[PDB]
Amino acid sequence: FERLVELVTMMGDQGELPIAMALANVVPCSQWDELARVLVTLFDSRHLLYQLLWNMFSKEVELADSMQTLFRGNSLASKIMTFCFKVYGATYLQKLLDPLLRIVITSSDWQHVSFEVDPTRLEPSESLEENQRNLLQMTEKFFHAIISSSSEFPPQLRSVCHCLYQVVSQRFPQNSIGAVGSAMFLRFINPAIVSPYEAGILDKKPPPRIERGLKLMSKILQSIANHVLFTKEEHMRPFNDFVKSNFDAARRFFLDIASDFISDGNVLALHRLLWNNQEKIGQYLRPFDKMATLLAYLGPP
Amino acid sequence: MTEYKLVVVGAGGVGKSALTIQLIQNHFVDEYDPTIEDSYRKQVVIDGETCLLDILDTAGLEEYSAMRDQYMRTGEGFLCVFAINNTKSFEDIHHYREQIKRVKDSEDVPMVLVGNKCDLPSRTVDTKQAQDLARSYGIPFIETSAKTRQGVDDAFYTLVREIRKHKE
Amino acid sequence: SYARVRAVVMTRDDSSGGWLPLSGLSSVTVFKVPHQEENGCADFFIRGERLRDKMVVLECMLKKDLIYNKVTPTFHHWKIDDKKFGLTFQSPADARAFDRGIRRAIEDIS
Ligand SMILES: Nc1nc2c(ncn2[C@@H]2O[C@H](COP(=O)(O)OP(=O)(O)NP(=O)(O)O)[C@@H](O)[C@H]2O)c(=O)[nH]1
Ligand SMILES: [Mg+2]
Ligand SMILES: [Zn+2]
Repeated sequence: FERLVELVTMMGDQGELPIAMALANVVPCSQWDELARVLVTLFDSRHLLYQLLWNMFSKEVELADSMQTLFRGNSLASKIMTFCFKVYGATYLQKLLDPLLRIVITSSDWQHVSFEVDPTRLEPSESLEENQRNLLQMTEKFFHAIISSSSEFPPQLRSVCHCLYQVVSQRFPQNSIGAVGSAMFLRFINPAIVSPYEAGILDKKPPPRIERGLKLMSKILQSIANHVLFTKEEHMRPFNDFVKSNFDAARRFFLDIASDFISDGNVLALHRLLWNNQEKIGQYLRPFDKMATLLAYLGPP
Repeated sequence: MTEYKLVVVGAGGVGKSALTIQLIQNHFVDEYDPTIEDSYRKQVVIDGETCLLDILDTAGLEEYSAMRDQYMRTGEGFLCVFAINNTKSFEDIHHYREQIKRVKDSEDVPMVLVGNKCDLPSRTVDTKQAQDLARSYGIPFIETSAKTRQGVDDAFYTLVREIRKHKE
Repeated sequence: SYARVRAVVMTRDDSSGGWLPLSGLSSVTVFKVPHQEENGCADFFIRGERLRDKMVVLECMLKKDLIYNKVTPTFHHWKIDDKKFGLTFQSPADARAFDRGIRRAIEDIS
């Protein structure tokens, strides 16, 4: 059939992916959310995902100025990574955080469990000291549960982190594992922790006292993953001792993840992405005639 | 002292935290540490009134967009920040505006358009573009550079003034 | 570095049975690379590059739970994950100076 149009997976000699990379710099930024979905879905459907991740992650690490800026923005390469975490690890993240969130909402949120640790916002009836005790108690069991999920990590996600670990290592050999665990917590775990209902983990939004706690806990969990201390908010420094003692426990989990099975796409009319950007994929530079002849037959809807 | 709840929104990497830190701590943060949600407080005198500035530093990462409903619901004025070297962030302000109006259920919500990183030689959004967009919104426009601390106070001192006019 | 000896690196072929050189004598070291600040937490490694061609034939990451089997003088081996690695030394004094660096590198892991 016309399925040769889906042969965007063509790989050039001594390199790879000419059509996708050209389409990467041409497609407008507003569609990069949709673009990261169509490439991952197609390539994984043809058992070529690793070559897709190898090309996109390489372009991001060659273009970055410092290692501290890698995959911390909303670039196309960063959206492709977040989409892979979402589609291969949502089941993993759901069943890992659901029992913990059910323990905080039900059986904990009654005796005025409060995680308010900003003294400027502390209610007079509450105590800062016991509130800090609740934040670390909740943060510890959440952190321990993530480090202890090494065996239950999906293999597809384990390959994405290994690919990300190898791509960064070819320009930042020292502590290249840091960018893996940082982006993993920043763009996959913590967004679901802050907004469990929006992530589909919970049925309804947690009570307000718990939403404030999950927000502060994700800030503590992000500092642990970043291997950095709190230095901006003064009311977060009391947690630096807890954060510093959990630095290397996160790396052992990250090193485990970065070392060492889906359906097809649904009714993907890829022409729309292909034809509504058909002017400047040819200017940008050989094979465009082969697809230009393809859609000379197949008319754009 | 009357409290003014300021909220800083904008795309990721435009300088929301470097502008906020230059206001609070008066030093330029050279690192790139993406924020989930930060909070600060500062006492200042504007037009002769001593007041407290409650400041929220929000997340520019679109993964944390589910939090926007809460701080748009509690904030009084919003500092709309875009980098003058990123067209995408310049157009991203529209989607922050429309959600603020939708949550406030009002078309007159006090806010200020801020074009950060003016110290850079490679401008992508020139002054006339942002000035025309600001007139379209009906809000002021301030050019800032959190590196050299240009217009940092002016940007925050303009937003409260918009809040004052809205309260009268 | 915590140690720097000249020894040949051995691997264990389960079919072959026993340890064989992994083939060239190499210079083997144990060292730390710090997380962030130099005088702070770090990762510890064993690295051996052949003098034949200055290229790595073994790189291992040390653990707190690492088992270091000192079977004979001038022969030690260990197990990391699925593979088994070991070295034979040119002198027992070299086998001791290298064992001193592995013992102290584990004590600093934290
Ligand atoms: N040259 C220059 N760099 C700036 C300026 N403002 C911010 N930056 C740089 O922009 C990067 C990100 O700044 P940051 O304040 O973290 O941005 P953000 O808007 O908070 N991002 P996020 O939404 O994720 O929190 C850092 O490298 C910082 O040094 C500026 O005025 N000039
Ligand atoms: Mg920030
Ligand atoms: Zn460390």
